[PDB]
Amino acid sequence: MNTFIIFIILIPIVGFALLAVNILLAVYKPYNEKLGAFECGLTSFNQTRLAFNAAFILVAILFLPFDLEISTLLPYVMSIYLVSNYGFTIVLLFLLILIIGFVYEINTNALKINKHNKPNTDSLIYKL
Amino acid sequence: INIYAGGSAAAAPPAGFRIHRPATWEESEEGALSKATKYFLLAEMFRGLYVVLEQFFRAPYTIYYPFEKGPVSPRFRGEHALRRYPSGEERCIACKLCEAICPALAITIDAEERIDGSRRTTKYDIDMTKCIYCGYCQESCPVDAIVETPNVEYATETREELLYNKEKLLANGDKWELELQYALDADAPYR
Amino acid sequence: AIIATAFAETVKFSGSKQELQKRTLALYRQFLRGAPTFADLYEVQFSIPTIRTKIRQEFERHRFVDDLSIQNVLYAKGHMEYQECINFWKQQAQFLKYFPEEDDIQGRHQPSNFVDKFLKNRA
Amino acid sequence: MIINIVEILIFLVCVLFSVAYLTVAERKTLAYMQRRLGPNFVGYYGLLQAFADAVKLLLKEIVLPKESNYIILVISPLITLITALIGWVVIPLGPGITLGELNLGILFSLAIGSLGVFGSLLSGWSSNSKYSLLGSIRSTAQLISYELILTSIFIIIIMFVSSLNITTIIETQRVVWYCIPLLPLLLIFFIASVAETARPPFDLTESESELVAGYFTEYSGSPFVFFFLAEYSNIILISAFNGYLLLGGYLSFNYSYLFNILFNDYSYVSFLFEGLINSSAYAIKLVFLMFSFIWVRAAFPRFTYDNLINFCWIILLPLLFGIFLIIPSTLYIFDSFPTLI
Amino acid sequence: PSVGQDLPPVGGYEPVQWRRNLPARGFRPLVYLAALCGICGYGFYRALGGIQERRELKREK
Amino acid sequence: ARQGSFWPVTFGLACCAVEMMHVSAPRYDQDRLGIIFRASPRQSDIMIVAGTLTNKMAPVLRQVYDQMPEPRWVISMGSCANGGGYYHFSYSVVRGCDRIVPVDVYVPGCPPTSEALMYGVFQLQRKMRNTKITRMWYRK
Amino acid sequence: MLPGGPVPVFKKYTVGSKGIWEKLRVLLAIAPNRSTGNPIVPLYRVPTPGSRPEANVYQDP
Amino acid sequence: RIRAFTINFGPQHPAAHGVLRLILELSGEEIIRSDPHVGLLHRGTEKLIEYKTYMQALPYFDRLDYVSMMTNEQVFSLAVEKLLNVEVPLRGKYIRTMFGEITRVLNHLMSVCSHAMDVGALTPFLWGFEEREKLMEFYERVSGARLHAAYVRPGGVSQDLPAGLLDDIYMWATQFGDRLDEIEELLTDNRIWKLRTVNIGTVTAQDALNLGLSGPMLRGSGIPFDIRKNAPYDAYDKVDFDVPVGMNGDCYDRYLIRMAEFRQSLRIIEQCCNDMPAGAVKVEDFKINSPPRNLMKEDMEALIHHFLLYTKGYSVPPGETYTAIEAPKGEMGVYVVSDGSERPYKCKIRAPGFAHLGAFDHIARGHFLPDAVAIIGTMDLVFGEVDR
Ligand SMILES: CCCCCCCCCCCCCCCCCC(=O)OC[C@H](COP(=O)(O)OCCN)OC(=O)CCCCCCCCCCCCCCCCC
Ligand SMILES: CCCCCCCCCCCCO[C@H]1O[C@H](CO)[C@@H](O[C@H]2O[C@@H](CO)[C@H](O)[C@H](O)[C@@H]2O)[C@H](O)[C@H]1O
Ligand code: SF4
Ligand code: SF4
Ligand code: SF4
Repeated sequence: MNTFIIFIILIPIVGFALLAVNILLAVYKPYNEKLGAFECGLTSFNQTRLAFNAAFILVAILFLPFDLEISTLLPYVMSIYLVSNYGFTIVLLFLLILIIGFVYEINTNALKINKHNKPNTDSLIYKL
Repeated sequence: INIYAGGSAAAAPPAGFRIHRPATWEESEEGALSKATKYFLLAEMFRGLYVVLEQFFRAPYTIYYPFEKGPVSPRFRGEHALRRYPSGEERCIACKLCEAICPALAITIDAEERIDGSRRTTKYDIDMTKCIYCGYCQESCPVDAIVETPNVEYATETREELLYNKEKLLANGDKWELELQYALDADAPYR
Repeated sequence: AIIATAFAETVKFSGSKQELQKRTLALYRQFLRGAPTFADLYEVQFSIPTIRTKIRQEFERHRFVDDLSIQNVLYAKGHMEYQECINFWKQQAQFLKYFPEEDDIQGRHQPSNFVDKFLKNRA
Repeated sequence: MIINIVEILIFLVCVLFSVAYLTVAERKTLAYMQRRLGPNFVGYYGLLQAFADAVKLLLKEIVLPKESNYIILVISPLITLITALIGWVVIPLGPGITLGELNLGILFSLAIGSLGVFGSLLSGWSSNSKYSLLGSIRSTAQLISYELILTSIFIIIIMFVSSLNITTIIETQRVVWYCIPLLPLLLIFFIASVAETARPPFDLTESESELVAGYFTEYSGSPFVFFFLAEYSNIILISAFNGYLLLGGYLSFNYSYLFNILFNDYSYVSFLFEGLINSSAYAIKLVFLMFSFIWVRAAFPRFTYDNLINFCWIILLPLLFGIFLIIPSTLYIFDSFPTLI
Repeated sequence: PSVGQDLPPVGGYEPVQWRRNLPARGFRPLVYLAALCGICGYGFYRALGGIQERRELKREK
Repeated sequence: ARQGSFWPVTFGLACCAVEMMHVSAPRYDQDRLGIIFRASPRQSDIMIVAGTLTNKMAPVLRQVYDQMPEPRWVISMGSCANGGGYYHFSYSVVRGCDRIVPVDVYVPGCPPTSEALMYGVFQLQRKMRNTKITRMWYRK
Repeated sequence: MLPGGPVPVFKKYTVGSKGIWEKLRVLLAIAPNRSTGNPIVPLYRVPTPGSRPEANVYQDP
Repeated sequence: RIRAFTINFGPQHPAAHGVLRLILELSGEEIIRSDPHVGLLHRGTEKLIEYKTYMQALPYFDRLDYVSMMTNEQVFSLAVEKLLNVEVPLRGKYIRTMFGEITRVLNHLMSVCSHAMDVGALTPFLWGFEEREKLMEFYERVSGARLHAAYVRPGGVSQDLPAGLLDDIYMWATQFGDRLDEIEELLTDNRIWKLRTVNIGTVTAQDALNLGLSGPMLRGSGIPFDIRKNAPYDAYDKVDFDVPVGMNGDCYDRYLIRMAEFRQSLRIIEQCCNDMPAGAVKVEDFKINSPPRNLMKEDMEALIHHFLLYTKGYSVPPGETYTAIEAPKGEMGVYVVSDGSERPYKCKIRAPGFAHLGAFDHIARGHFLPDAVAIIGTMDLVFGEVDR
């Protein structure tokens, strides 16, 4: 029984203290419209999802590889002395190869949100 | 000197109405490194932070209300009151000009001949929940009977307490006569 | 520009009863098709048949009108109400103005002859 | 294990009451910046405002709407609060004065911070609402996007000290605090801290959603108290990360001369004064960083989601992928790759 | 007539400030960049010097 | 606790909201008394009806009121909300939020000054300060 | 100057600093011209509106 | 097919400063169609005015745009004066001008510092509202009400200025410039403000005219139009002020226009405090205006006229007029019809916010939702005037 172990178990199996205090002390007599949700608002049986832009999911899909890159750099910073001037060059090559993909990401503009209703920029020409 | 076709000397554009032209990245009187320092070091943002911090060391404007009140003037329009003469007789004479000018129709009056032959009211009611606190009644009265005190601290728990009647208004005048006298001595020459 | 809403119809006054006939029948069709939506959107305590009965009643109310322009105005206001109901702009409170019959019986004494109304001062 | 319980209870009490008074500090500092004063009426000088708020909330109904989920709505605050509080186990207030003296402390911090995203994820699932499920998505995108920058700064610091022991990272800064060689990283870490805490100028979905009927945290009662504790504890913990990475943690001037003057041998007064000085340093740094959070709330306007994602992924990460190359090169040029411990 | 009216003074009032008064402040930006570079260079001199001493202490250990 | 944390819902409909905002301003600081205006009713304890109540808006008012967790109170701010006011005889105005929701304190004015709304807040504070919670159970 | 600014502090009817604190404020200010907008209490809204002497001599213009 | 998703921005919510039901349709983040639903603050003002004398009807206008009261009653007074064919005295004109610009300062302090708050800047709101309090005190000292003064009436002004008000207004004016400067330090050159404002809500000059926009909304697109310079009404032909006009039609240009208008209003207030004439503040025709009390209580004609003006009212000649002012929101107008009676036959208020919120659909299409907040904030929408 170390203080670390005591704390990390005690926080979860005690965190419901004020939860129970609130459940026992506080009123609970619901209405229909107190179980409701808004000022106005409704939706028929149309669908279960909304159409979303690609960047919304691409940021999450690209979080995985860049996070794995930055987490794969942890062995290097914990081995930096032992891999002296060899692993340094190796991790630099690693970072350059992974910067090429970041360059691709920037040049494609993959996290940009595009706008449909463009403003009209075409001249007004009158057939005489 | 000039004849105009569908136009005017005023409708002609001013001398420099055509803006000069946008400025490109060339024709820049500011080096790239300097504006990049302003870009990376957040110059204007730190300046705004400092302008906010300068206020941290300035006097707060806050007045502690139940113990210190805010500025009131003789013209202020608050709770209503029916006034008397120094005789003790009531000033109102049932002329019904306040009932007539009231935009909200908050005043309700009924009158008849008193036992001593005098024109005096038997009913005088104000629905505060109709009133807009405009002062037209205080302007219309030719005897300074209906007035508006400087009071605002008369909130209630029930709306039936805001249907003021003649006795309430007369008691309110008997309560607030000194404040009303200060206000009148300050305000009457201007009205 | 300022574009119209979902179920908008440009105001176009028919110059014929035979065209307004088709327009009115189409609007009736649309109300009937949308009654399930009116029951789902507004938390309605009664049948979809009841909603369609009410629609038919309100369409029968103006059945024997013959002035064309009055019929045009009635069609326009009917389409306004359809757009207000199908697009969830109304609330239940305003939708249930059409349905006073479904609310419980308003008391015991509802006069229908003279002496009742007299005793209640409604004659 | 008696004194272990005592140490834990002292630490818990001090941390939680610091949170409760950070709420009041936020309000009063923002006020005096705004040429006002408040709160000053619900205790003497306003020192019971947070406890009044807590006691009110712990007597309110725990209404859960019709088309919502009971369990998720109720435990998401609690999971968020647990994860916010167990991150304090590794925070040292002295040379080894810690609850958890883990040699993998940085990774514990960086891994328990990885779990704070689940609160914002699961909040959206506590209703049959299709737009709150997108506000959830936007918030989670922000959080996972600035996690990378915090982790990158962690690794750039660990390039200088090859250890994941927080006390060792602090004791390496007896020479120089890492805010001096890496002053821009201090700005970047503070910015990413404000963004991870979802605090203004990065308060998009809270601001977004109070407009709409949904997409924010519409909790009542005890969930609400737990969320406030989580927020104002994560603020102090991310400022703690700032501290022990860049501002030296508990370090100050060297007080050997003063102690040799005042004392002649190790006593318990000596140890108490050492501890008070060290934790005083740590606390004044935390106070400055919390004041900075409040200042930034007072000063600037808000971002949009596009501007924010663009900020992150097109301005900040390029600099850091460059710094990943420049720091080991600077260590290679001068033969200064750091040893273990 | 006009007896007790609120009227202005004879020489009017001293003029007020209604134009923008946001003065330019601060050193030129390259001074701030030079200070940054010097701060960080000195910090690197101080830190890398400490890494070498730690390495020698490790040798001792 | 109910006094020192006094969180109304943001229900400003008309020109009485200007005085509410001035009660949040530096001269009169509502935050000094614990007051924080909360957007959603689920986090709120008070509803200050500050503005005229139109017949197109009353269902929304009642929905907002019913979404509030108990304990809940209502302040009627201004003549328009107290008894319809200036627009008492209109075709679109409700003659008081009394008709739609129950009211605990009526603040009169048009507009009621910031001081008057603060006096109303103090009157509701006195009401809740004289409220019997456990004592009434001990009677029941 | 121009006809519309800037104007010094001592020509602005606001309560400022005195002594070492003014010497510090003019050192730490973005614009020492700027004022702390607290009205001078001896001069602002004094005599009060309900105690003005001009009421006794006021006549209808 | 691009299926759209309908969100109600909220009958009750923060960004609307009042009560608005903005039914937006989105395809992702982008707005494609908007449908501002109004009438939630329709109180039947324009029918009530038909049952009121011209004096009883004047407080309807204080309560339309309730941050700019005196300008609304100014335009109604101008309309009824044009029908009555009476001339306001010079002192009344100067008072109306000075207080119209105080009212402009109040409106812009609300509008800019609520736009800021809705975009996220909380601190300018609380700075500017103290200056609002300082000016509300002048309102209260002249009229007796902090907000709804009922001061500017047909024929001039209700009451003369109290003693010692010009000195205090000058004392406020000596320091208001630094307040403006401190707000600008936070907002003007800021990156986040420019991001939230630059090239958002763009409207062209041609479309600005076609949609009926005026004020800053029309001046930000490049058209130099201001009714105070093109059709001066009270005293703006006797005071020097410049008009700010912007290119690019964005919200940043409107913000800069409103700050320039702050400074020009301060200029006008200085000139009016220096050049305030002597004399009467209302017309000296007791068939239109109430006489003084000391004559009503000593003169028979004065009392007769008091009685009639406060019971029946003054009868306006038959006719009709549309007159307008450069209200701080834009071109505010009143179309009055007179039937020779003491009560109007018809009073339509052309509120500047009605047209702007109607143009919301054209202006906000293609934008993201955070930008709709800025657009609502730069339109400066109070909903008493929208709904009347
Ligand atoms: C250091 C920390 C120390 C902490 C110290 C704390 C000490 C507490 C000592 C408490 C002893 C006294 C308790 C008296 C409280 C009662 C208060 C009261 O008188 O009534 C107010 C409230 C009313 O609830 P209600 O009966 O529904 O009335 C509706 C209209 N007001 O009454 C209430 O609030 C009652 C709350 C009851 C909460 C239970 C909710 C139900 C949960 C279980 C499910 C059972 C549901 C059954 C509902 C009925 C269904 C038909
Ligand atoms: C954590 C301890 C356990 C008990 C829980 C305590 C809960 C109390 C939390 C309060 C923390 C401060 O949080 C609060 O700050 C200020 C208070 O003025 C609010 O701010 C409100 O006030 C005004 C100030 O006049 C602001 O301009 C802002 O527009 C808003 O209306 C914030 O919207 C809210 O977030
Ligand atoms: S001041 Fe009040 S009571 Fe008198 S007329 Fe006006 S609204 Fe009616
Ligand atoms: S209060 Fe005055 S105006 Fe009204 S009826 Fe009496 S005397 Fe006439
Ligand atoms: S009571 Fe008066 S101030 Fe309040 S909303 Fe009604 S008219 Fe406006």
